[PDB]
Amino acid sequence: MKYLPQQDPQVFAAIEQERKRQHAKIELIASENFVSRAVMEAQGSVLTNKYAEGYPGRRYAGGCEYVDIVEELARERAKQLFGAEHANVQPHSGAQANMAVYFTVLEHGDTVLGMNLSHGGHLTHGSPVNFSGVQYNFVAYGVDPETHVIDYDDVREKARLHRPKLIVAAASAYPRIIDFAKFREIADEVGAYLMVDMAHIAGLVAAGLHPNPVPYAHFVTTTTHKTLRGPRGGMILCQEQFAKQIDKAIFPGIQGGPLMHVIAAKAVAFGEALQDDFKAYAKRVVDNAKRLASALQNEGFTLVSGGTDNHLLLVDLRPQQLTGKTAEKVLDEVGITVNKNTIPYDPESPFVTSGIRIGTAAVTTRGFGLEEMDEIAAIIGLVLKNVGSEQALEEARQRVAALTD
Amino acid sequence: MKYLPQQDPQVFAAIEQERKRQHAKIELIASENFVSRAVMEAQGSVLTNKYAEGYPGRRYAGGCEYVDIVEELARERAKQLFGAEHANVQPHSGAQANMAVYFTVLEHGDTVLGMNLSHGGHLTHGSPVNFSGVQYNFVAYGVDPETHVIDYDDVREKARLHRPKLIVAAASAYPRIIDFAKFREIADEVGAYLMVDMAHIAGLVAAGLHPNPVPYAHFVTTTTHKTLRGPRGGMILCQEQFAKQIDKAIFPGIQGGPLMHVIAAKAVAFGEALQDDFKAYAKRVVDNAKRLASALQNEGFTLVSGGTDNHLLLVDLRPQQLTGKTAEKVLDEVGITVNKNTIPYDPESPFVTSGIRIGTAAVTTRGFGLEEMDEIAAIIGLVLKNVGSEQALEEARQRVAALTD
Repeated sequence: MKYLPQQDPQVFAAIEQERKRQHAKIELIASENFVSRAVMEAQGSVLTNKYAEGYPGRRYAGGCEYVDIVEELARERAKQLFGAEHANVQPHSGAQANMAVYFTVLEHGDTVLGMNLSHGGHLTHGSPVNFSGVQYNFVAYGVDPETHVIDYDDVREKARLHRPKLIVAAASAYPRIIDFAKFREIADEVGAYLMVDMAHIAGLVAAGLHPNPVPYAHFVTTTTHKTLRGPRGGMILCQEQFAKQIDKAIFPGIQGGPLMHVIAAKAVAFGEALQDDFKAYAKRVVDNAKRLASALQNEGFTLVSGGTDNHLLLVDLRPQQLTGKTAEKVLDEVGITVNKNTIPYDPESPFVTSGIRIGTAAVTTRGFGLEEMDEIAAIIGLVLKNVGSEQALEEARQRVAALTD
Repeated sequence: MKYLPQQDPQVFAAIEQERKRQHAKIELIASENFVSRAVMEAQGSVLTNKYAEGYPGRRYAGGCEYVDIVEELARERAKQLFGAEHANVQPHSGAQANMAVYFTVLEHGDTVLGMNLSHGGHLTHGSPVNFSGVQYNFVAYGVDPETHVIDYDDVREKARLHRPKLIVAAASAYPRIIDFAKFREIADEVGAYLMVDMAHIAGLVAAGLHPNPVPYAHFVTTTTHKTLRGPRGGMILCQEQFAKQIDKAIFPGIQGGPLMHVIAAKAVAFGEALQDDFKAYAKRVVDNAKRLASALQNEGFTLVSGGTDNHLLLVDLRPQQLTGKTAEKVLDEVGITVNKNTIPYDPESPFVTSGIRIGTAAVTTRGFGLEEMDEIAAIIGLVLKNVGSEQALEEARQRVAALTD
């Protein structure tokens, strides 16, 4: 940086703290990643200056020739990446991508079936304190109490009983592969649209390591910043038949001017995802998660669903008589970043929880491999088995420092 | 840029075209500006990597100590700038800032009174193709057919007849000062909340060149990217009594994770606005607009309301028997960027219009003054009085090039 240090010492000092934090800590938040310097440069571009309401070749203002090129690059690379008939790269966030799909096909008070929030569903899939649960009538399907795998007979029963206009598949804390074919079969039986929110698994889908929801879903929503390793924002993929309605839902429906600099960054991230090395990266993410899962089990930990098929795992801390809150706090003390997370059929409130959610996308980006996974599990074992020993926590602290150099 | 040129030639070439375009053209789009290199560096920072759902000191994830410092800097500088009791700097856009206020105080189908869209109101103030007009029952107040000034007796009559739960004051194309005191008096008479959307005039308010809505309004919404000359995004200001509800409306209500890098950029822009030279800049914006207005009138143009009190003006092209669409197209041919815009009581559709909207914020930022305003008006006169002469358009082209160097 050149101008920010002189213009704003306070903001610069805080950013530098954050930059150093990002390097020093072991980042295991499942939703996070590290973007390339190219992605950041696009975000730091003059494209922030341009109002571009509308769409490429169909804008409501002149002088968009070049931002049109950028947006089309993003849309076309997204279509190449996921095989979608249409892409909308304007959503400001995952929240707004989901909001726009709901705006497209639902009326106020319509019934929607989504994954139980305490079983892995996202806030935007029907939380009563979120617009989704306030605006629409959300019902929930659950996972099996033993296997923690989505109960597809429950999905079917809830759909047949409640008759939703829309079914939502996907999750913020589900460590197994989702059967989109089964979701579509149920959706077809009850005459419902199928929306798949692939935010967490989008990078894995792009690399062919998770089944692609695009052929089965009417609408696919995603964030660009999780496993897809792009800038912070949203995207909608859909069948050409809904293209016009989806575009109108984003604008003039729920947003105004798009963030053209973020859209530039989206294009860059999509370009990166198209490369062979991203596919190798994505395999290492899943390989690392499976290794981390096994290594944690070796340390005596119980995992929700007994392991993972993707980038994330959920530790059930009940055998250790710890809450997710206690675990998150003590790991923070040693330099490991996780989040407390509800487990299926959690006896604790979502503000306390019986679990921690862990993902490998971020550490994999930094070059961590199987040996590092073994060590991370060993450190977690050391900490959580010795929460009252400052000696153990200091050793953990040092071993964390050894991993991050 | 260092990494983007190598990683993504296509995106870089398009950004460079856009950068050069921004320098070559005379940018008169009233909603646009040019941000500082410091603002852009903040947007191009590693802060994009951080999930920070929640608020400073009250986050739903650890490791936010430093992004908390950044967000508090933004909130506190905003409070210093506008004298608000509370700030929320998380809105992704003006659209989302307005959305959150509506979410806070209204239920689906509630009556809201806003400015007639064809008289200057924004899309998010009740357009039937926008969430606002679909979700709530919007009624409209108008401007006087002769003076084009808000008819406050009409505001009062509509409020007394329709009994709105909320009154919205502010505009995307209103060139005169808005009387927030009168809006609040009407709001008090009918027992309605008052929301002021100051998006366009926010920088002028910050510099004391437009009356501050904060003392009169329950909620003030704004974008950060217009006269405030910041990054693209939104903000809500409100009385402490609504602070908790407003924060919950943004999250977990209508958004998810905030854009911490954009929030950093917001803080930087607010820091810049606090400086003495921003106040001098803002005065030049208004001085330039009044000069441009006078110079256009000298060229024989009719202006909506007979001039301007702010950064923007609206040309009524009916005397010249031109549509806004025709005017926008031909000015694009010579390197002047305007937008077609409906005039009050426009006989034309909003896709054709009888007007062009012009603002001075952008050209003022680049250092244009009164002499440049005179020349811009003269060029506009030359073009619009000679739409069929390629010779005149080429001369205009050259004179535009002379202004932008």
